[PDB]
Amino acid sequence: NMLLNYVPVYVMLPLGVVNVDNVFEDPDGLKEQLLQLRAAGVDGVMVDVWWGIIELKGPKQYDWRAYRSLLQLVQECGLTLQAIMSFHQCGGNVGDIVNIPIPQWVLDIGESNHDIFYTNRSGTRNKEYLTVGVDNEPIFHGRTAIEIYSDYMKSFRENMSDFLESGLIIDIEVGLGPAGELRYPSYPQSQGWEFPGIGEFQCYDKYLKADFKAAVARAGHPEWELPDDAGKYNDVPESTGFFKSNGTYVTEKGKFFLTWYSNKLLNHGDQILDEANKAFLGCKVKLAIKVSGIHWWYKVENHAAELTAGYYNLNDRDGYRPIARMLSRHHAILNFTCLEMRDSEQPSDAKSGPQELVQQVLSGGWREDIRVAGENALPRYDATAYNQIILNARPQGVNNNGPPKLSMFGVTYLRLSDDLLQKSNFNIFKKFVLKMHADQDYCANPQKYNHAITPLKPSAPKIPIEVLLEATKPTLPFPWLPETDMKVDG
Ligand SMILES: OC[C@H]1O[C@H](O[C@H]2[C@H](O)[C@@H](O)[C@@H](O)O[C@@H]2CO)[C@H](O)[C@@H](O)[C@@H]1O
Ligand SMILES: OC[C@H]1O[C@H](O[C@H]2[C@H](O)[C@@H](O)[C@@H](O)O[C@@H]2CO)[C@H](O)[C@@H](O)[C@@H]1O
Repeated sequence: NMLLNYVPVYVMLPLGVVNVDNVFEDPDGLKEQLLQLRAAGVDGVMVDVWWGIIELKGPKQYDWRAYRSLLQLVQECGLTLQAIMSFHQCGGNVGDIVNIPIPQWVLDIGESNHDIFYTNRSGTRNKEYLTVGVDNEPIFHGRTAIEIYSDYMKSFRENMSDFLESGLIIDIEVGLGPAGELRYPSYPQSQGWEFPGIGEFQCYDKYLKADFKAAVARAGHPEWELPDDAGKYNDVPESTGFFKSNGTYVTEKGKFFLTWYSNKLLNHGDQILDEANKAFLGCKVKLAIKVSGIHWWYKVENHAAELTAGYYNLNDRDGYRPIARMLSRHHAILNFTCLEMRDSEQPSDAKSGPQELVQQVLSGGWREDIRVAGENALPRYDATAYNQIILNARPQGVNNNGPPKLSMFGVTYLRLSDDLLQKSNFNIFKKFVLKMHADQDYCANPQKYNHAITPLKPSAPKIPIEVLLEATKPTLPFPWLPETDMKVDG
C-alpha cells in the first residue's frame, strides 16, 4: 500500500506565540490559523518551550499555565506536537523577530562569572547559551547546568502528563545549543558575522581553556595553546594560517585541538540526552536533537565553517556519523535543519554544497540505523524548494510494492506566517503536503504508515568515545535520484 511511503509534515508555530511575560497572547488568532493547517492535511506543529519564560522567577520557579493553554488548543484542533526544550535565547539568529533571553537569575550569575558563556578569542561573551564548559559545574545556586536542564524536563513531563498520555506530543526536541542546535555559536550575527564568513572557534571561556590545557599536558604537549591563527568571523579560509593549505588544522597540534573541540559536543549531547531519557522514561514519545546545516566551505578541503561550529568533518573524516551513532543508544531522531537548498542557489565564492552535505548526513543516519528528520533553513514558498525537500524525504522515490528503502521520519516546515496562508502560497503548500503524503489523504493514525510510537525505553549502555570515533571512517552515500518522482509542479 502507498500509505507506507507517507512522510509526516509538521509546521513550526510563530516565535513568541507565548510572550516573554508568559502569556498566550492571541488564542483566537492562532486557532483560525491552526484550523487552516488541519484542513490542509498537516500532521502536527512544532513549538519552542522557552526556558527563559518558564523558569524566569527563580530556580525551580516554573509556570506552565500559558503552555498548558496552548497545548490544549493544539489538541482541540486535531494536530500533534513536537515540543522543543528551548534552553537558548531567541533574538540573535536569522529570522528571530522577538527577544527571549535565558532566565534572568542565570544572567545575574553571569554578571559575576562571565565564563558561563561561550567566549571567542577576543573575549566577547555570547549570552544565548551556557557553555558546555559549565555542564557539570555546580555554580548555579547549587545546581550544574545539566541538572537545571534535567529538572526542567522532569517538571515538563509531570505537569504535562495528561497531554503526554493522550498522545498529543509526538517527539521531544532537546535543545543543545544556539538555536537549539548541537553546535558552538561560531557564526553570530550579533557579533557582526556575515554569510559566508568562516566563523570563529568558541572555546575561550576559562572552563574550556583549562580543560584544553590539562588535555594537551596529558598528551605530552603542555605548551600547546588554543588556535591563534584562525582569523576572524568574516575571513576566508585561505587568508588564515589555520585553514590554509598545509595549515595548522593539518598538524598534530591542530588535529588534537579539533578532536577535543568536537568531542566536547558529542559528550555534551550524550549526557543531556541521558537526562532527557530519564525524564520521559515510559512516555509514548521519541527524543530528537537538531544538527545545523553548515554548507558553506563544504566544497573546499578545510571545511572551515563546519570545523568552527564543532563538526569535525573533512573529506577523509566523517564528522557527522559519530553523532548518529551516539544517538542510537538513545533511540533518538537526528533532525537536520537545512533540507531545501540547491547548490546553484548559493553564490559561487561561498563554496557551498548543501545538496552533498544533506546526502552525507542522511546516509550516515540510515547507515547507523537511526531515524532521520529535517527542516528547511530559510522561508521558502516556491515549488523548487518543496520539490527538493520531497526529494530528500524519499531519495529513491516511492515504492509501489511496499515501504521505500529509504525515507525520512518527518519534515518540519518553517514557519507559520500570514505569508504562508496567502492564497497562492497556501495553494502550493497543499500540494507539497499531498506529495509528502505520497498522494494519500491525511492519515490520523501513525500506525497505518508504520510510525506507531511505543513507550520510551531506557537508553542503551554508554558507548565509549573510541567506538564513537570509529564512525569517522568515510563511507559512500546512498544513491540519490536526480529529481523526485512526486513533483509539486508550478
Ligand atoms: O543556526 C541557524 C541556521 O544556520 C544556518 O543557516 C544559514 C543559511 O544556510 C545560509 O544560507 C545563510 O542565510 O545564513 C544562515 C545562518 O544565519 C544553517 O544552514 C541552518 O541549518 C541553521 O538552522
Ligand atoms: O522555532 C524553532 C527555532 O527556529 C529558529 O532557528 C532555526 C533556524 O531559523 C532554521 O535554520 C532552522 O531550520 O533551524 C533552527 C532550529 O529549528 C530560531 O532561531 C530558534 O531560536 C528556534 O528554536
